Amino acid sequence: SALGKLQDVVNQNAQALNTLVKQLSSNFGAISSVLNDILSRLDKVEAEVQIDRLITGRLQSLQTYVTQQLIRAAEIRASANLAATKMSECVLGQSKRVDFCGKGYHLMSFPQSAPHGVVFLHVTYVPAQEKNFTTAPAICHDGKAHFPREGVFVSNGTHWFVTQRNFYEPQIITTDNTFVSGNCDVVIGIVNNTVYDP
Amino acid sequence: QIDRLITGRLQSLQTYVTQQLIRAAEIRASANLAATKMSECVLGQSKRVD
Amino acid sequence: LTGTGVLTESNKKFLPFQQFGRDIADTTDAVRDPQTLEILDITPCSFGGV
Amino acid sequence: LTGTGVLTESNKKFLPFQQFGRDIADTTDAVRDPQTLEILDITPCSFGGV
Amino acid sequence: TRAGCLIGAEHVNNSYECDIPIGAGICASYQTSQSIIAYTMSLGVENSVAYSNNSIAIPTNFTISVTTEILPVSMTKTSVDCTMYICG
Amino acid sequence: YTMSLGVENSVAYSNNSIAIPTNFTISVTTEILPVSMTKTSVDCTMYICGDSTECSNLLLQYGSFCTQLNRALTGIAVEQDKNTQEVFAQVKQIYKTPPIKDFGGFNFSQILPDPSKPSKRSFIEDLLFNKVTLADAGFIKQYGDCLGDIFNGLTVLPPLLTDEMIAQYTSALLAGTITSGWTFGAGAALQIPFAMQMAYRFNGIGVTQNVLYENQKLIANQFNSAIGKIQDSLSSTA
Amino acid sequence: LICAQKFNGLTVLPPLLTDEMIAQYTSALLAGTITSGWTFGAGA
Amino acid sequence: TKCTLKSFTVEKGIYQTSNFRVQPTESIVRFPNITNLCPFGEVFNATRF
Ligand SMILES: *[C@@H]1O[C@H](CO)[C@@H](O)[C@H](O)[C@H]1NC(C)=O
Ligand SMILES: *[C@@H]1O[C@H](CO)[C@@H](O)[C@H](O)[C@H]1NC(C)=O
Ligand SMILES: *[C@@H]1O[C@H](CO)[C@@H](O)[C@H](O)[C@H]1NC(C)=O
Ligand SMILES: *[C@@H]1O[C@H](CO)[C@@H](O)[C@H](O)[C@H]1NC(C)=O
Ligand SMILES: *[C@@H]1O[C@H](CO)[C@@H](O)[C@H](O)[C@H]1NC(C)=O
Ligand SMILES: *[C@@H]1O[C@H](CO)[C@@H](O)[C@H](O)[C@H]1NC(C)=O
Repeated sequence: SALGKLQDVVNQNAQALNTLVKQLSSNFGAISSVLNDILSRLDKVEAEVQIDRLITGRLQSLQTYVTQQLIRAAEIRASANLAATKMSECVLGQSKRVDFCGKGYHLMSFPQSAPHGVVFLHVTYVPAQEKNFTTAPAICHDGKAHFPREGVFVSNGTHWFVTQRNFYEPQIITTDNTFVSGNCDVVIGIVNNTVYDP
Repeated sequence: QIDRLITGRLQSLQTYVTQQLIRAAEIRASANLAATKMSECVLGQSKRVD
Repeated sequence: LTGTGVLTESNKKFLPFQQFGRDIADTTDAVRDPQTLEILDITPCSFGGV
Repeated sequence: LTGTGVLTESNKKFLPFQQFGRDIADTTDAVRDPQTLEILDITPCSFGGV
Repeated sequence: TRAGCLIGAEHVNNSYECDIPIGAGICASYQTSQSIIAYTMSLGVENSVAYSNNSIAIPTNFTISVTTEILPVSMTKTSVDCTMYICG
Repeated sequence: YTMSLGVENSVAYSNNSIAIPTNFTISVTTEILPVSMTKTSVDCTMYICGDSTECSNLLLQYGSFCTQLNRALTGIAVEQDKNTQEVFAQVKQIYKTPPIKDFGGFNFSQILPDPSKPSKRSFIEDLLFNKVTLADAGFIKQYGDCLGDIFNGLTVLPPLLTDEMIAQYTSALLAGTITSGWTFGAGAALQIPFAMQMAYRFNGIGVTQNVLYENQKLIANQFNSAIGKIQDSLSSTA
Repeated sequence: LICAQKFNGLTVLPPLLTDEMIAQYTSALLAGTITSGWTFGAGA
Repeated sequence: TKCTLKSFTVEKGIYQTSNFRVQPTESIVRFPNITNLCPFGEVFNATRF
């Protein structure tokens, strides 16, 4: 029932149509709802006062009718300028906007045409098959403190590897993946082992 | 005597629902703003300036 | 009951002994003629905005 | 001064003189008994919907 | 209940996702013995997060996920003749 | 007076000279944004008339205008709930705080929820709910409660999601951000101690990671001072 | 329904863009999504 | 629910249908403790006006 958003486009249309056809069946204190039955019976003088009550109920009803479309179609274009921001960014490019382009790491997006609407297809990434690991903030090797140029200092317990933040792909810690800065004095949680030179 | 009080009271209802729906629109727009601001300020680190 | 409009044959299932047939808006979309008792679709003419 | 209400008791003391007090809306909220001279407070029952 | 008395719906204690909103955290659903049951909702699944100050968790696989999203575009363009609506 | 427009600062641009900061300041600031109003309903024919039937007989000559106004206020009342749902049902699970509360010296206790009070708000949320009140008019002194003004069909609906529910929601928000970082928002929660998470947020603003390890005590005291000043500002009459 | 709502002066306006024209667009959006990727969005 | 929807089929959910309630049970009329008549009728009838 995910088209019930778009069904209420049709429903809040067709309720207000079926409202205002029934307000012609209202009479507003006159003798008749329908127009010409007043005109077939009474002389303008005294047909004037019945149609005085009739059009003032009728003008009240029609200005009321437009006013709910004015609040709705403003909300529709607010949703549309929201939607055009997706087709500028989520569909057309690959954005970094967290859950503007759907839940997960956004890859690309696809439009599908509905009546009065576009179905968006946010193709996202969700990672899986997780595993606990022991991390270090820094490793100093010769007293000088090394930090990763990218990714995270990870351990299986046997070995201190490095993989990226998003994904387990373990690498032997080289000079080429890790930048040295300072000496290992201010760092809490320092790990004393080797740094490989190629 | 009745109908003038009727039309004033019902006209107070249409006046009340027009100011209530435009309050619904602006606090709806602030709620959309709040949802986006929490979803990207809170649930990530936005790079967007101020 | 006066007005304007075109007359076509209804040729449809009709309630047997009143002349009028009505829509949602309670106007005569179908009338039966008093002389020969045959059901005539009184609809208004071709109109519109321009 | 007629209507439908639930007539409760009254314990918080105005001044001496006139018959009725009335609310912000101008309807009466608390009304004088013309013989015994105490005040019954008018509350309704069952306003609202299902 | 805090929103007034409900009748005809079975008060249960167990917490579920909110099918039908009532008010004050109470929600309603149709249990299959078929009955309308009334419940304080579940807010979500409780996850006790095992923090370590020296250890993490890392995923080793994935699920790529197409999600569907629906936004409207246009209102249906209706108009009247104004006096013809008033008086034909 | 004519308004003073701002402080003038003609900044000395030069074509080979440049300014680079040698220190910083960690600052927290406060935004306040509304969500959704009082859920309110009004009966037509108790408000317009006290129990008169010929009121309804004259009203049905106008018809059923106020019934579509009941459609309008129930549309208001359902957008209250979906605005509340779209600002707080943005997570799937409920994340639970650990009792061991080592954060690298970052004393979170002003914005942690309080189990001592039965209201499980934070301390600044308790001050905040004590600040904004319903002490404005005599209308809401008993339309804050259930006894009710008399007002003739005008009713206040309580919301579906109450304050301890959304307090439990924002506690789950603060717990999931405080333990998983941002990584719970795409899927499963992946826990991380604070130094790498904040240091990649320094990489998220585009400086390195080592300066956190150099200045972590300074940003701990800067954080605790920064959460001191905002609860003093809430303690002020700002 | 539509002739009853016609005959009270109310009209329903047709769009300039038909649904085929829309489906001409959304195909052509998705065609450059596959072949050009994103590069057509910022230029040629 | 069928009449307030104006539909023979009623869908799943919450529907504020009846807006009614309020009920007369008894009738108190309190007039004051007055038993005397007064000259409201005998200022019409006779001579000297
Ligand atoms: C982590 O916690 C344990 C237990 O308190 C402590 O001994 C250890 O030094 C901590 N490590 C870091 C890096 O804070
Ligand atoms: C008069 O009405 C009857 C009833 O339909 C019809 O049979 C008859 O032909 C009519 N006569 C004339 C002269 O129209
Ligand atoms: C009669 O009415 C007067 C004024 O309304 C009041 O003061 C008096 O107490 C009443 N007497 C009795 C017996 O109720
Ligand atoms: C619901 O709760 C009450 C009190 O907590 C308890 O007595 C009752 O047995 C519970 N019923 C069920 C079905 O869990
Ligand atoms: C800056 O301007 C002076 C004056 O023309 C010029 O000699 C110098 O080369 C300029 N330096 C740079 C870096 O453009
Ligand atoms: C009216 O009639 C009554 C009795 O019939 C009498 O007592 C009274 O004096 C009359 N009114 C005048 C003004 O004479």
